Amino acid sequence: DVKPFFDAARELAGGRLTQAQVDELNKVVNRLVPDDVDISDLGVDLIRQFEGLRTRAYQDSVGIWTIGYGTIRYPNGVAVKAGDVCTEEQAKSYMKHDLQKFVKAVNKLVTVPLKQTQFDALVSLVYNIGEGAFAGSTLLKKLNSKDYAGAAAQFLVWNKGRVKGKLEVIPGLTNRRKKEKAYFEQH
Amino acid sequence: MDVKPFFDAARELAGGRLTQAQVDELNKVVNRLVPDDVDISDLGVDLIRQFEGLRTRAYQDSVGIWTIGYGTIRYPNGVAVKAGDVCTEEQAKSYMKHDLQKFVKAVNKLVTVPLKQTQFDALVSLVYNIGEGAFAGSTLLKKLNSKDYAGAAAQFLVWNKGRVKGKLEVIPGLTNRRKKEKAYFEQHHH
Amino acid sequence: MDVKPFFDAARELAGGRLTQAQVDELNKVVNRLVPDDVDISDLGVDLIRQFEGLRTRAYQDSVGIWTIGYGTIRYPNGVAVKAGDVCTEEQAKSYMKHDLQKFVKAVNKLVTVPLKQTQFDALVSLVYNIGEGAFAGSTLLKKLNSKDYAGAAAQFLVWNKGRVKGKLEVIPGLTNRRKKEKAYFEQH
Amino acid sequence: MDVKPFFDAARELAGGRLTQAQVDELNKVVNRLVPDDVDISDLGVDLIRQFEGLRTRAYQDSVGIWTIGYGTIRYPNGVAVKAGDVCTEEQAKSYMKHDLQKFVKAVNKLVTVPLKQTQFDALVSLVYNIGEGAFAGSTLLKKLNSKDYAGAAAQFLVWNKGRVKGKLEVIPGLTNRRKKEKAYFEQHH
Repeated sequence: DVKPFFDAARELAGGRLTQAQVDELNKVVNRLVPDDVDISDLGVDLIRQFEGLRTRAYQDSVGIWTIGYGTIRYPNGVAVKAGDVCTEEQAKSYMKHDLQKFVKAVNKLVTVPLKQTQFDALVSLVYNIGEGAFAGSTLLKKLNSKDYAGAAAQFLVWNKGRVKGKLEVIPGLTNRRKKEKAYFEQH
Repeated sequence: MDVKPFFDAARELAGGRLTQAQVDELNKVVNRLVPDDVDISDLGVDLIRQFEGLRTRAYQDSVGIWTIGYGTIRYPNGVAVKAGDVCTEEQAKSYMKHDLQKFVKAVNKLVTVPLKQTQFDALVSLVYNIGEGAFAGSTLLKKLNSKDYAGAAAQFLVWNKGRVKGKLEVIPGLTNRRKKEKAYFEQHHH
Repeated sequence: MDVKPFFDAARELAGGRLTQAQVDELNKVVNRLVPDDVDISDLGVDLIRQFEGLRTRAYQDSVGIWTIGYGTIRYPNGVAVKAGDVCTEEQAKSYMKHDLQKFVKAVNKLVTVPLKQTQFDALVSLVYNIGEGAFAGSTLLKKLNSKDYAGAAAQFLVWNKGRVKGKLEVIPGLTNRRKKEKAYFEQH
Repeated sequence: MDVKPFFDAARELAGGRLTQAQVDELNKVVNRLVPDDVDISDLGVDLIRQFEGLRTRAYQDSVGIWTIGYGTIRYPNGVAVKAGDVCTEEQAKSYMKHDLQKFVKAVNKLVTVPLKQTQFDALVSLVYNIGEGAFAGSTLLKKLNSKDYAGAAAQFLVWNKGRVKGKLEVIPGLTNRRKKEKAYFEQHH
């Protein structure tokens, strides 16, 4: 029931809403679901499958204590330390919390509307390439246009990573972008 | 105004609370809902009218153009003042308010910082007296859009010259006009 | 208007996030930084004066009360009008502007939706003529406070009646007045 | 706290300046925006530590709950203490400091007058022992928020009772603890 919201908005606007203002309100109503637009548990499943589950805390390559699916700090802010243990279900919940920076980034940077499956796939990509890369990205140019084609094709462009100091195609990244692109394309 | 009912309604849609991003989104739409352009007030028309002679019968000004009221040449419906026309004071106020819309539009476009109504009215009075090009090139507008409101106020007083024969000079009464407009502009209350 | 720099600065002061109570506090203070000011316009006063006679010396109205100007029975200083009083038209207009302040307040209070200045003007005229009590209970006001501005405009014309020997009937002139007020309410 | 961007943003909204009344209402919002934020000091933790023995091996308390350190039953990461757990004195201090964070928050939220660090530390020691609810409804807090510091100090001494055979009775151990907390609260120089 958006009638109270629309009436409260009429007050702010002077009594009536223009057609453009109705369109801007309608965009806001989509963001007013409880806790805002978030990655779904299926989107978390999409992401976890590309990583290893560790039930015991361990030190990553740069020395940082890590648990679960790459978690270094628990939802309450406390750092993972030696001797920590987690279940699969805890590891999923920790990863969901670690994705919140990237959920927020997709919501902010994407100005056109999105289906939940498009959103989940975009969170997977941005988790893996970073906020800055996504923000500066030709993909975000084409997507902010309701072009769910040049954006979905731009997934496959992000299959490079560093080997011996240069970028080269990483087979695992090629597979992951194909799965993400297929997710973003679901009906 | 307080947007409380807007946020209350949004809060209930969002399950009892708003996240920081939801608050930011609501603030963007508030910006786009709240009307942003403004008109000169009747107290602003009085500020300008004060210094003008009122004519209730149409007359020819120095270049032959039929005029009525407080310098009106064309009515709101676009019809030129003609010989034999008559007006009341109330009509003359209404005609000059329409005459002023040129300068209301210019102050709205050219000023990029928020204005109180009293500030807006005093600027329209100045622009009416000096015109859009002088205003737009002014140090007044530069200091104002830089949020130096008090610096902008002081610049009212430099616009006290008018043409006499082939030159400009400080006019008897123009300093006093600018002073009154500066005082209006710097009102702290009501 | 633009509240984003205010909320950005408030968020950073609060430690990087705002609670629900803090958001509501910020909204409350913005309304004190930019408060709404609503008064009858000069044309709205004219709209009402249209219908009244100017009296430059006090007379008794139909119920015996001494009146002067455009219907003034108490001066801005609180003194009641009395026999022998005289006034200029400028004084009369000043008294009448003060007379309408009570109704500027009442329209602002009973109406909970925004109003264009022309809408506000026409409503003060109506409420001055019919009184707050009739206004409060009116179908007009319920539609208006529902943001049904078109519906409220058409309700003007039902207020063309008054009391003769103890019940309602149409008063000559009130139909024309309500028609003029409706037009006024509906300008663009 | 740097309130200048907030005032400057408020000035902008208001047409370039603030009236005296607007400054006064903006200052009230600032009070609501800035957290009281005091933390217990290391010396305050020592005050609370001293009432308990350090236990380096997990043990079951008097109601069966596995416990370690200075009365810790749940680690900072949220994991319950379990049988076989061991800790160092430094870890046990850490767990205590996390255990106190709920009560640090409560003292900050409930006290609305300025507090010396030593005053704050002693209040956290009391509230940890008596709980947030008892402190919230106390005469101590009402005298304290009235700027009656000396009266609040005296109110420490009335919190020396605990349950004995189902009713409240004075417990000398609590009397001695309240005396030390009051002495700590009244420090200066």
